[PDB]
Amino acid sequence: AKAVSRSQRAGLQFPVGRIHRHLKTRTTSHGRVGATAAVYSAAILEYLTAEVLELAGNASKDLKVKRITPRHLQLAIRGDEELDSLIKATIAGGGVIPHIHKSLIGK
Amino acid sequence: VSRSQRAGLQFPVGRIHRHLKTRTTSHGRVGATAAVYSAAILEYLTAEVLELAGNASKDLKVKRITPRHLQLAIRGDEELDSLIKATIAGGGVIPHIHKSLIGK
Amino acid sequence: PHRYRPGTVALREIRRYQKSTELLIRKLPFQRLVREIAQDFKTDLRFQSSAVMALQEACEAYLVGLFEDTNLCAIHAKRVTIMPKDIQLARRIRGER
Amino acid sequence: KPHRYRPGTVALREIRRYQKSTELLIRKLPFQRLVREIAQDFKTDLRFQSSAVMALQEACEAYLVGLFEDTNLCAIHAKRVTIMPKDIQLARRIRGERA
Amino acid sequence: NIQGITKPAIRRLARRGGVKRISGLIYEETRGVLKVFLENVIRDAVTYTEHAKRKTVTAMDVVYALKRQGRTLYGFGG
Amino acid sequence: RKVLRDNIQGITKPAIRRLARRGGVKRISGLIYEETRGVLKVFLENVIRDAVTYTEHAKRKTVTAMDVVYALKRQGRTLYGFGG
Amino acid sequence: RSRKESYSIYVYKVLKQVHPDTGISSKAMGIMNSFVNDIFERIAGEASRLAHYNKRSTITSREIQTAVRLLLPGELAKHAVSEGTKAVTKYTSA
Amino acid sequence: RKESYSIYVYKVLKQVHPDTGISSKAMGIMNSFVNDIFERIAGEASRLAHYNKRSTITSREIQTAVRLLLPGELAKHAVSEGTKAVTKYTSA
DNA sequence: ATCAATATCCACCTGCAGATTCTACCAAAAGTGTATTTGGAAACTGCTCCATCAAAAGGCATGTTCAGCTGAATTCAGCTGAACATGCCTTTTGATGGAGCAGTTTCCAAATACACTTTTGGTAGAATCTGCAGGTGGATATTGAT
DNA sequence: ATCAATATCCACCTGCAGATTCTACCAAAAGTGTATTTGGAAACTGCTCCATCAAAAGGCATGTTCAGCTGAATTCAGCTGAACATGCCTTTTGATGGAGCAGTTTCCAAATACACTTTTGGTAGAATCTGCAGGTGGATATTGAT
Repeated sequence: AKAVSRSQRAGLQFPVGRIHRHLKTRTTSHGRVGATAAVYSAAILEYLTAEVLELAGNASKDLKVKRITPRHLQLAIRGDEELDSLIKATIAGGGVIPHIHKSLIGK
Repeated sequence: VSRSQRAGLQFPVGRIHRHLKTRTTSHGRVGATAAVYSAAILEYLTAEVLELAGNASKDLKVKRITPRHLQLAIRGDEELDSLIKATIAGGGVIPHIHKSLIGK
Repeated sequence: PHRYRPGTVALREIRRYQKSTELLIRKLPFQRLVREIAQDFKTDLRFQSSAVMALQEACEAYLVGLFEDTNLCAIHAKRVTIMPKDIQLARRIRGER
Repeated sequence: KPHRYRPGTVALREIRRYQKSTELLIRKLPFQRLVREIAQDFKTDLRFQSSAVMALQEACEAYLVGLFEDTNLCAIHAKRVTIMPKDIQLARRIRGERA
Repeated sequence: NIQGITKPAIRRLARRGGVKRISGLIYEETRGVLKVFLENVIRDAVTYTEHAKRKTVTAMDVVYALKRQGRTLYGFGG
Repeated sequence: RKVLRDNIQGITKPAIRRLARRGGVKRISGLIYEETRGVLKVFLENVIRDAVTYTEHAKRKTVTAMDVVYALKRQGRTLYGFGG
Repeated sequence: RSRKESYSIYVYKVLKQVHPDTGISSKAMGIMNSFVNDIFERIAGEASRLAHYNKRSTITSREIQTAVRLLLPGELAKHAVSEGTKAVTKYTSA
Repeated sequence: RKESYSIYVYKVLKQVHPDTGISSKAMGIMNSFVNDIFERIAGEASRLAHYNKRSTITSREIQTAVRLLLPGELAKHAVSEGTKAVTKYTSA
């Protein structure tokens, strides 16, 4: 019989197989990893990647450019209440969200 | 003849090794001496806290170390305070009032 | 009759309460609140007595710590009264907001 | 005239200028040299991948900029506009970097 | 229920925290903060309960939830 | 090679101003520049000391960007975009 | 020779999916890789612990699901759970 | 039934302070303490081996993990205790 | 500051009960001894990639001046938040009996790890493609003097 | 007001640094088939959890009175921003040598995996005993006021 990738079998773009392997080389000791744990896991990584790329891409549109740069990722992430909370990492290249307090503004 | 006794420690080298196996990873192998070293360290740090805590109970004139003492020993030591930013339940806080609030 | 100047009994309460270690919220009102809150996530739940006790401990730790930082923001603004704008600032530098 | 911008006007231009850009703000060579002085005083005879020195500058600037925002909130709260070292210490304490 | 957390109690807490004079608006403010705190901790605890198919939130479920919020608590099983 | 000293002054008054500009700071008291340099050295030390500990443990002589990335994660200042 | 695995292929695929016109610079892809590995670790981390607390040698889709409820906030969690349940059921059916 | 470090904590107490006893609430804190540090060390040591593509957690990982976790004087003395316990164990 | 009178606090003893410590045996693990198994040491070696050097040019750091406006004093009164002695309602606490339900079991299917033998999907450089950095120039603001 | 004087735009423009696509082995994902657990699934069994009751004793809520704090206003010394002149030292373009990382092997020391034999650590009663929380009475600290 002919090979069908587990990714395909799951309707996913992310690599179920490679993720299953990465999961085995983690935990615990006599740690078993279920068949579907890899599939469920690929689905969320893929979903989250989609959610971030969607927002970054809109950013680069508002800026009249074709290519997503780290700035764009930073705007997308800081802009979204959900993602800003999930991702309190530091985006290299990011910059900050332009913002100035009122009491500094010229009276 | 137990490994703890062999290594010169009160803490249980054997139970620690079995704890380390069931950590990491899927092909996890655990060296003989890692169990001992780990055990040596939990015992050292335990000795260090209990030392200072005992002091805090002698200076308060009591025989039994309570969580209050553990809190005073820890917060009163620069290194232990740095390493333990847990919450000692029933520990209270170090008494301390800011100058500008004191009544002149 | 005998009156104490404002701030005097206040400082006695600080000294008194920084000395003791009991919980300072009443036990039953607290537990009632915990259960009411937990009811919005799962229904008909039981709690270990020690779990209610962990919450109240974690919780009073938390609030007390935060009052210290709030007080520091207040002193920084040359006041002595803490106001909610001090709690806000404190919670913000902490990244809870 | 000769023309002088009033105090605080060029400052606001620079805030906008820099919040808009994303390039590193510290000069590359002096910084690398600082990273070497510090590692040197920790373990002699050490080398650095170029991207290791870069990772450090990214993180440091990220750090200092983030700190100045907190410092700046302490300043406004004290009803000022100028940041002072007193503010930095308050920001840093509350973050529990010194406690 | 949140109002059952009384002004005097909140005054006591502040006192331990080193506070000498308290504005009248702090009381309402604190309740809201304390409610956000318990909401976040319980939600995690109950998530740990359900996964265990239990109907009882244990002290370990709470310790675990707390450890996740980086508010580690010593004295209840870890 | 050549002795390295006083490199903290390599972080000029002008660079610190730019950083405070991105921080949205409008006026800067004169005492900030020296305060800042000191904060930065405490930060840089702690991170470099950890990176180097990962370097020595791997018996390498080269601090890798991976070492710095791990060192930063230890301290809760995760960096994206150097992880190789 | 010697080769590092990446996620760039799959990030690039998902990209075409959402914004078919848009491209991603190299540095930006490097961040997305850090982003994916990061999350993957947090999930596996949490799922590992969950299994430990329940005396369970194995990690199943049910762990991963709880791991995701604990890590993702609000609306992100709800959508992620659907997407993963969906993929899992469609994987067992297929 | 639950393993505890209660026994071994009490033993250590009598060595440093044979006069003092320990209340149970406080003994529960020492437990939390030992578990926490154990988890922190163990976690760091695996990560270490993992970064360096290894499978076995040797005392070399535990020692480095300690350098990374403990603040300084605490790290010296702990390393001392460590290398002390490990040599004496391999002599006997 | 002494001269008052409240009221707080601090030491020194005091007596039981609620916890602590000390005592009594049954298993789940810790300690052996044997037989593989395996990983990560040691040893060459190919070959990125890091330290160093040179050199020229211009982007920036530095130092000065000069004065605008900000921070830090100082004074004021309105009014908020402390103290308090009053009044009662809700928390505490302590058995009590009933029961939900965590936590042990003792099984068999479902699910999972192995262990081989094809069979692709990905990766590392090649080969092509092109967004956009960084340069210009006048609309269009934005500021600040009069 | 309304002009200067500069700063900020926003567009159009082009070759190249940096993407997107083009090929070529290799590690690894996928197909089997067989060996082994797992974590479920009923069935109970104690054990803590909720729900009563039913009081006294706090501890909270309430209304007064006013001290004293915060905030508003006013003033001014001088700190810090802006601009300008100056010229250093960072940046950027190459090359070179060689340190040292990383890819291969070959393989003893060290680790696992049994399979038993002993030992300890966890329970659950037994046996003290620490200190809580309660007296007295003796200075202390606080606040009104010759």
